[PDB]
Amino acid sequence: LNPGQRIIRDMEPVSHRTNRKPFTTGQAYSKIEILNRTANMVIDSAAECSYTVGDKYNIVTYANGVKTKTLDTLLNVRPNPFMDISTFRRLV
Amino acid sequence: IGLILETDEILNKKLRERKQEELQLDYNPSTGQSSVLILDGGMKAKPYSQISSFKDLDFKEDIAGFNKSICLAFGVPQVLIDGGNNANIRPNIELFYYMTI
Repeated sequence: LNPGQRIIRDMEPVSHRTNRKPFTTGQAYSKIEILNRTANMVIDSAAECSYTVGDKYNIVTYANGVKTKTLDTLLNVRPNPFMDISTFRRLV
Repeated sequence: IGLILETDEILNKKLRERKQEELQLDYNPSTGQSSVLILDGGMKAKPYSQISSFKDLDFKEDIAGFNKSICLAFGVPQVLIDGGNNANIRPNIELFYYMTI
């Protein structure tokens, strides 16, 4: 596999957060105009890109055997029975 | 204030007020003709200066900043608030429509 892994594992055995100051960040976004506008421009612009599904590589993977029409419908149309596509994308 | 005159004597208040109104109406070019002034008996003219002036209220850029902030929060280009040249105006409508709405 990778002999070094047992050592790399000990350099950072568990993730840690980086968004310190979460409260003041939510205040800023809720109160400071230029942050609100630029963030909304980025989110609202990225959310409206369509996804195209191409050919299938032969390699095995986790999400095995899903028919293309289903994956297309999930990505482009309906992620799950309860939430739209746009809200899902903007959340992500 | 237009002028300041000063004495160490004490002056009859009613006549002093009359004299102020005479000087005020006479010296202004709109009302009156006279312009030289001769002071006697020791009335002194006191030089003075405008101790605080309207010139230091140069608000103009700060309020402009606030207008930009408001205009930016909705996301409408300033060319739509002004009107510019053709090359400015015709693409800016498409900018406003496609990005914001």
